[PDB]
Amino acid sequence: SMTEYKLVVVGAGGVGKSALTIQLIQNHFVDEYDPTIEDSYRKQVVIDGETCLLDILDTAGLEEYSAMRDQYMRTGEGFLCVFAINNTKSFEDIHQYREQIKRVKDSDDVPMVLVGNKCDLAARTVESRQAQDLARSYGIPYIETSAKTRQGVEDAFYTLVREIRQH
Amino acid sequence: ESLFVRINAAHGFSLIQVDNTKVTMKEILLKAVKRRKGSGPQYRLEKQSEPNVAVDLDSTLESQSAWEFCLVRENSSR
Ligand SMILES: Nc1nc2c(ncn2[C@@H]2O[C@H](COP(=O)(O)OP(=O)(O)NP(=O)(O)O)[C@@H](O)[C@H]2O)c(=O)[nH]1
Ligand SMILES: [Mg+2]
Repeated sequence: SMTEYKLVVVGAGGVGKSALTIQLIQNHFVDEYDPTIEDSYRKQVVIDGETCLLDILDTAGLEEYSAMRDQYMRTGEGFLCVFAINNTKSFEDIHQYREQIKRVKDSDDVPMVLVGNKCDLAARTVESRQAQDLARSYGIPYIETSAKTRQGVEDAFYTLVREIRQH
Repeated sequence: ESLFVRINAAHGFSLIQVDNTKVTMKEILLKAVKRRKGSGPQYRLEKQSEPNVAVDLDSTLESQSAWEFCLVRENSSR
């Protein structure tokens, strides 16, 4: 009945895409690592006083499933591009996701948020200023999250919905 | 790419990795429930092409001749 938003969570293996999604959907932290092939979760939420349906697609970071990107990139209406603050390679990998979204959408115009996850951990190897500068180079917001503490989780997903609403 | 089955549930779908087709339907159900529901409501699996019939959870994936199933609460319908 209501408006549905197809949000897609992308990023390298192990950065916490599934944990972020389950913390949003079920208010629960998944401690174990079970690598994703693909999973979707639908939930009714209120954002800025307006009810809507989130359809969140949790995608594979493992390169063996990279062929599926084309499909979900075409129909995704907003993207969380997730890296982990203790994993510099996951930060380097962000650009590859953006470029594939460009090949199938013919632009990067799509709403996107750069998400630096695992900010509850003490040891960081991606500098905050480096992530802020990357997001600025893309013209998108940067949000620091922890799927463990729920810090920033609603802000990350709700920012996408706000950006879609304001097109 | 590993083999996997598609499980359609009340609030989305899950792709469940399987090592081979000798896995039982019970194992697949348990994995699908744990991921989508977490930690007693009971569930069945149905072949996509055969609504309202529970698959035998003791049978193998290979015996189903199907790669897509619906996860349904036992007191409900797809
Ligand atoms: N401390 C901490 N651990 C986290 C956080 N998010 C995820 N993790 C942990 O990191 C591991 C990988 O998380 P998961 O969400 O499965 O990663 P993924 O990005 O979905 N991996 P894949 O692409 O293979 O599906 C898990 O052990 C999970 O508990 C976080 O914010 N903080
Ligand atoms: Mg995952």
